Amino acid sequence: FRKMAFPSGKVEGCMVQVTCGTTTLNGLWLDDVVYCPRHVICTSEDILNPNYEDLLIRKSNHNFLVQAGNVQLRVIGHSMQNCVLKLKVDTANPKTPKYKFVRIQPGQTFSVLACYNGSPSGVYQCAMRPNFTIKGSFLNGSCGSVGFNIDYDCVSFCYMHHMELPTGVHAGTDLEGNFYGPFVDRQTAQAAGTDTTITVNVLAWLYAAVINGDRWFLNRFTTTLNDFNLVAMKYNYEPLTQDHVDILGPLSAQTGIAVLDMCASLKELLQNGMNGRTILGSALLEDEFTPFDVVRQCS
Amino acid sequence: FRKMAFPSGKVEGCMVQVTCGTTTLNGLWLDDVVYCPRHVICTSEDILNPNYEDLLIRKSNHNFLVQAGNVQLRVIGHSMQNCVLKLKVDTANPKTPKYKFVRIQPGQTFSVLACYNGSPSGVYQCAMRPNFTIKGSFLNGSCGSVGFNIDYDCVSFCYMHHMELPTGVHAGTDLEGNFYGPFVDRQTAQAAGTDTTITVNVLAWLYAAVINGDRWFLNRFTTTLNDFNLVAMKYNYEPLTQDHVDILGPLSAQTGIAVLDMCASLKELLQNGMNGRTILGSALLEDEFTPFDVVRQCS
Ligand SMILES: COc1cccc2[nH]c(C(=O)N[C@@H](CC(C)C)C(=O)N[C@@H](C[C@@H]3CCNC3=O)C(=O)COP(=O)(O)O)cc12
Ligand SMILES: COc1cccc2[nH]c(C(=O)N[C@@H](CC(C)C)C(=O)N[C@@H](C[C@@H]3CCNC3=O)C(=O)COP(=O)(O)O)cc12
Repeated sequence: FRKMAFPSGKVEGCMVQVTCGTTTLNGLWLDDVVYCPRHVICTSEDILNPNYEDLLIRKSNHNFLVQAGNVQLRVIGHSMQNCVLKLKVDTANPKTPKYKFVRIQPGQTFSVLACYNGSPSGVYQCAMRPNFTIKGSFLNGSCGSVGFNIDYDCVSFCYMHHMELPTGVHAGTDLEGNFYGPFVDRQTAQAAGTDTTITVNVLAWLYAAVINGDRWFLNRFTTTLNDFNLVAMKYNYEPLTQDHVDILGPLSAQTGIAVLDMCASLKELLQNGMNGRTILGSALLEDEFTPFDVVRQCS
Repeated sequence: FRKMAFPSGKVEGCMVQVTCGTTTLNGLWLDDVVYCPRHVICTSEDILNPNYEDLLIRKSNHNFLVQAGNVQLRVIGHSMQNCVLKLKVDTANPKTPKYKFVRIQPGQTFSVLACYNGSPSGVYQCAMRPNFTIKGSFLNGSCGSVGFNIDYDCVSFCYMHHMELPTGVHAGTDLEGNFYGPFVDRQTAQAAGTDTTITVNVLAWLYAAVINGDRWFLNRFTTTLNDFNLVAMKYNYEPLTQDHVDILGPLSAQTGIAVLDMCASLKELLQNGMNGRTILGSALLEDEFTPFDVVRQCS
């Protein structure tokens, strides 16, 4: 049981390279539109406090150079939706999969296709933390890389990458240009709210540990939902809802461990620690696996 | 720092399914040849102790159903190479990338595209252990899934999946059909050799830490290679090779820390312990990042 990303071929066929002036980043080419972060129009001066509608009315179609591999697409239009620039081109991408723009909830996961200069570099799995950051791996030139899920040949795009906080975590927008969290596309050191642990995902990952024949953390005891949430909130874990309990049903049915039983296990793990032992190789409680993540891998 | 797979699109376009009787597994379609595990020709009463040579003589080209999606590709030739079947087909795969077949060393990492009935399911990075096993995530129907590295648009295929040992780790061959490690393609419980820690990768991980300003573990001593290797084996660490010293070159030059000085630093860490202090946020030493992996995620 490992962190597993969706195959990235369908998104790879859409990554292009967008240049305005002296700056370059990645864009997403679907049908005849290219989507990219709008601060690609900005200069070193502008970046500190950009008045984007002002900067954009002064740009022309010919100020944008879009490259798909070695061929250049001609831009025939440009508009701005929140933080994303939409560049119309005179060519439809034949590799455009069935797709949808969606806004992810905190706790949900997606695959990130890291790109540099319109070339895909790597793929890995991330979760939207409760404080609307993600713990990614991105360098200079990765802006415009997207996050996505795949559901029966439909690619749901949910993330476009914009910045790296001083603490080394990452921030970005949905494909409608709206940031996840309180961040802004201006060149400033920004801080996020206090992060908390995704409780439903820790539980799913304990269930995963048992599906793979590991059980040392189990115990005989049980807890009520409310009493687990009291201890949980004490340790900066998100609350567990009855919806979460329902979602975990399959995992409980498969292993024969009721949810509130597994909660009693996690409570004791929080109150006492791991005592040097490890779960699925990890020395810390993992919270970047959704219950759907677990079932899809184990079956 | 994240475990990061290569983008999987060039390999996705090469995945097909190969059916003999009622057993279906995955195959790899490059130019006009399909590669797959030979035990696809086995019946459930044959897998215990197959006579592959005798089994193959009774097979004809029309006993083999090769499908890209639900589209059939006609088999026009067949032959066996160690444990892989090679099926010549009547169509050259137009999505064939520039490619190589290569045999990796323990410690090297690679990306696995987990496939079922010729359809990609997921992608993740594995390291080849010193006992020639990989810590995979595979279900029934996964045999013939391949592992690969991509360097400058050329795909180097290094693994084809065959087996899950009773301990839950996995085993397979290179693309010429030679098993990694002492295993055989028969339906029997086989045991891996005792595993050890991949020393070259731990050192890579120490260089990563230094690059990020975490360097308390650096010391004023050096060692000879042989002296380090003798000590390393007493701690269940792999001995260093001359090639290992060579692939630490870039990290050594970038940090100004000589390889044998970093060995002396690691050697003190083995004799004395971490004393509660951490490295890159952790109390255990990571051994599944290669020196190329570190260079990739730092630059
Ligand atoms: C003084 O201000 C600061 C103080 C302290 C911390 C700070 N952090 C940022 C920031 O992150 N700024 C965004 C651009 C703003 C305008 C939204 C950025 O730099 N994004 C990168 C991806 C980043 C690059 C490194 N790792 C990534 O993930 C692009 O890809 C585009 O820029 P490039 O063309 O590649 O250089 C500003 C800042
Ligand atoms: C009774 O003997 C045993 C005792 C104890 C442990 C044992 N383990 C194996 C084994 O692994 N046997 C190979 C068959 C070959 C080696 C002849 C196999 O089962 N390979 C799977 C991949 C596996 C499936 C689950 N997770 C994977 O990685 C395929 O994909 C092909 O088989 P399928 O037709 O797809 O089911 C036999 C065995």
